[PDB]
Amino acid sequence: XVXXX
Amino acid sequence: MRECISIHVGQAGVQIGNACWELYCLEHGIQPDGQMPSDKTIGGGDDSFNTFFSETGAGKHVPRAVFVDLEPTVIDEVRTGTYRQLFHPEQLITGKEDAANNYARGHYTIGKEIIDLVLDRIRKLADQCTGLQGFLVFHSFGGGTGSGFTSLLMERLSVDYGKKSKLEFSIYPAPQVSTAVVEPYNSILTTHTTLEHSDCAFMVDNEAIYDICRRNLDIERPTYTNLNRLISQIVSSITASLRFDGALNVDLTEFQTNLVPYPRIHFPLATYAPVISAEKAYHEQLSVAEITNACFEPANQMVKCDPRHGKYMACCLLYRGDVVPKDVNAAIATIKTKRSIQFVDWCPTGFKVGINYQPPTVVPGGDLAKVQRAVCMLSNTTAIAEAWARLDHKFDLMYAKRAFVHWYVGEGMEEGEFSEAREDMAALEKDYEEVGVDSV
Amino acid sequence: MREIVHIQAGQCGNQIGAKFWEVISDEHGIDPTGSYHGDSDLQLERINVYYNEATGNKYVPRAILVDLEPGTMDSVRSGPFGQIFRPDNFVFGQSGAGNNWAKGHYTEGAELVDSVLDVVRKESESCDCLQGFQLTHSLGGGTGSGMGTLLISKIREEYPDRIMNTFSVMPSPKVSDTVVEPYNATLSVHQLVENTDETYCIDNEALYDICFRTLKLTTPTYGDLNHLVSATMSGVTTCLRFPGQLNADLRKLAVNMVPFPRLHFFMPGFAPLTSRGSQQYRALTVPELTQQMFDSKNMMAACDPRHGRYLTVAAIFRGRMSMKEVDEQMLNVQNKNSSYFVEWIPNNVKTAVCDIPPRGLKMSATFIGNSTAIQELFKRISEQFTAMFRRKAFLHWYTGEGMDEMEFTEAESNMNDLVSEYQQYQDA
Ligand SMILES: Nc1nc2c(ncn2[C@@H]2O[C@H](COP(=O)(O)OP(=O)(O)OP(=O)(O)O)[C@@H](O)[C@H]2O)c(=O)[nH]1
Ligand SMILES: Nc1nc2c(ncn2[C@@H]2O[C@H](COP(=O)(O)OP(=O)(O)O)[C@@H](O)[C@H]2O)c(=O)[nH]1
Ligand SMILES: [Mg+2]
Ligand SMILES: [Mg+2]
Ligand SMILES: [Mg+2]
Ligand SMILES: [Mg+2]
Repeated sequence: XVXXX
Repeated sequence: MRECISIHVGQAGVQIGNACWELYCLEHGIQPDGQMPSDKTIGGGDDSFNTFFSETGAGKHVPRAVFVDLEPTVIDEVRTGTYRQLFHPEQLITGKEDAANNYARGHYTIGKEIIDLVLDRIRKLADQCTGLQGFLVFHSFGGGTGSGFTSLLMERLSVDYGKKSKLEFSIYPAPQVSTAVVEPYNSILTTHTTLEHSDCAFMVDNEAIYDICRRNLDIERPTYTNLNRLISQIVSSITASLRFDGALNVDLTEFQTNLVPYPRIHFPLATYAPVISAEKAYHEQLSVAEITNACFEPANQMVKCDPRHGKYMACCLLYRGDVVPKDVNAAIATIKTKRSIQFVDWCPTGFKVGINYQPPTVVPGGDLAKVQRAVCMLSNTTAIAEAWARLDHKFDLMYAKRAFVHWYVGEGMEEGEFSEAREDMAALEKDYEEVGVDSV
Repeated sequence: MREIVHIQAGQCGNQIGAKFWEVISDEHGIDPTGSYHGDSDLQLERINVYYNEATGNKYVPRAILVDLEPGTMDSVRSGPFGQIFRPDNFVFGQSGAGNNWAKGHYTEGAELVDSVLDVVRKESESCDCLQGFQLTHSLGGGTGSGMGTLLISKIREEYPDRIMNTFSVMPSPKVSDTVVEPYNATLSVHQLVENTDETYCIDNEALYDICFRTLKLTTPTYGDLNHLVSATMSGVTTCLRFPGQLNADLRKLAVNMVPFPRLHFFMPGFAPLTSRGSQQYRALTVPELTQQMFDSKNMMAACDPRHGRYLTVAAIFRGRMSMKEVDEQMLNVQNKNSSYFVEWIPNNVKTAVCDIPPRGLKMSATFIGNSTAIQELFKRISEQFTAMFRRKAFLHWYTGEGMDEMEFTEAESNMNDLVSEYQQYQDA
């Protein structure tokens, strides 16, 4: 699971 | 900060080193004379590429590397080659007489004559580091230097640097391009000696790379230059997280955390995609979804093992180029559905992913198509143990008759050192079996 | 009981810490340079709680930024409000913690902890009357988890009569693929049961599910997850930041919320749930704020409150509304779902109403529940933990830093006790 502001 | 020193031992180590640093230069826009027009930080820098490259007043970007060989022919070609200006002469260290495919000569007879000089030059590089991360050691399993001297150096490095990380890129022997009958011997010896001195070792099976070059690139009889150029792309993928940085980038040490459940189980399986010719790549673009699928096709593995018959202990995906989180997440969802991929019961099943938006480049006159996006999967599977098994069997057949053992004894080794090394290998195969068993 | 000292440790800690200051600064009418430019005077009444004053009457956050790598803090300093923070209150190393609790708590972090406590001490002397500290951090990493709990243990030693508050981000495989996070979290929990008075259990499993299911974000980002945390943090501290009657300081909150010293792990909820893209043109009715704020969908902890019982509840309503109607709907839930509230704590639901609403909303409701259903969270981590520990997996990362298997067994044991303790009072 890829999650950057 | 977080500098990484590369050490290239022996012919394989050096020649692979050439391919790698050539490729690195092309990736960072560094000319063969070390100059880098992009870098405005003259004489210094804090950038991501500075972990592999130091800078000088002249504006010259110098590889944090050392090339060592007990015989000058191979390194001499570097000294006179296209990228001769890239290095400082003290970084290219040669002997006169090689180890004659003899581990004993590499570790003892010839190796002892040069080990201090090498360490002195390694030390001089370490002094340039604001915060050394560790070493990368490129070597062959089969060569006398690649096996014997590498073990000696790794042992010495454990002493002189304590527990700073030491990663291996080890060339596993293949009959199609084997140079010695005793490569099984050298392999088991170096593996045993280095095992407790290496934090993580990426095995490159030449037969696998030979196969991939023949199959995917339609190269009739692959040369070292062929294998190296493919190997370099893979090494580049693994070190991309160290040399570039973006929001979606995951440092190699983070992958390392997932990949090594026990100190001895530190041999990840590499699988790279897409390996495709320019002819096939024309008018055919490969999606994030497509390349991700290839990582689970054993034809694209770097070692000839069968993960299907084994169990998974970790899965990392090192993406580079045109890759977005959305597509990756959907891609793995597919594979979670379209494959089965069994994990051991004591590990979680998530895939640790990293992304570097910097796309893969290719060396001129290269065989590989220039693709928009690529991926390297690092997996910790019990199947890797197959590699040890094939090699341990070859070893067993010769040692049973003590074949060739006299060339080793004559240089100073003992039969005990052989049986000892072989017992460690038996324990390692046993270990790789233990982890696969279900819990109670 | 006046000044609060804020601390934020690690990547997660500094990100949510920054976002928290972004939000309340806007609510208190403080700009990035630190000058005041707001309408109402309610904004400056209890401004001294979280901010210090300087020459030119500039307002400086009472915040200490901690990390073992310069990454996030360099980004925060070049963030929106980056220049607001006291430059000297940036305390960072270079080695990093490598998502390792041991590195954060025993080796790499021990090498830096003393320097941080110097900044804590300097801020604590500027205080006319210190309440205590609020820490923001994740339990899944190394710095915030390991070094954070170390700072707590050390701070409790210098200020044992002060209140220790925490916003602790619980890990979830739905958000991170790092395998060792259950180790880090279990070790941290042990520290938190012993050395905090109040802990807001911000669960990344909840924040993700909220973002994906309710807010319909197919690829949730940290910014999306943090928008929820930021909203929660604003609401939970509203009773602290503006003039109020209920739970107006950390100790009073603790006395109302904590019936037993170890059971101080709160379940935060919020309504209306919002994304940075959501429009929110239609303000909700008071009944709607209430039905949602008690709805599991709005809980930030990923626990089903119907599986346990509420020991205590604090409810905070914001915006101009019928304070009459607030009481009726609040009394309605209690009387409707009376079975889910323990009978041996009469009137365990307390309510406050602040007039100033949060940024972008006219009507908002925040929830703070000490539910026994929180055990489901600790049960989740405990299982992820044992799955690995029964085979002693990945322990070499920790033993290499000097730890021993026994210290894991004790942390595992203590958190199993916590779960059982939460279960003891659920059947009372
Ligand atoms: N992939 C790849 N493998 C190589 C290359 N050069 C040598 N090898 C492999 O390395 C093994 C032999 O070891 P070498 O590295 O050539 O020997 P060495 O390290 O120079 O040690 P000595 O010559 O015995 O002192 C063979 O099995 C080769 O297949 C190379 O350039 N690329
Ligand atoms: N909500 C949220 N969680 C985060 C963020 N950064 C990291 N995390 C979580 O924190 C854990 C990793 O800890 P991290 O703060 O990165 O490590 P540290 O720097 O050593 O404290 C993982 O479980 C992440 O999901 C963030 O910005 N927001
Ligand atoms: Mg040679
Ligand atoms: Mg530079
Ligand atoms: Mg990180
Ligand atoms: Mg140090």
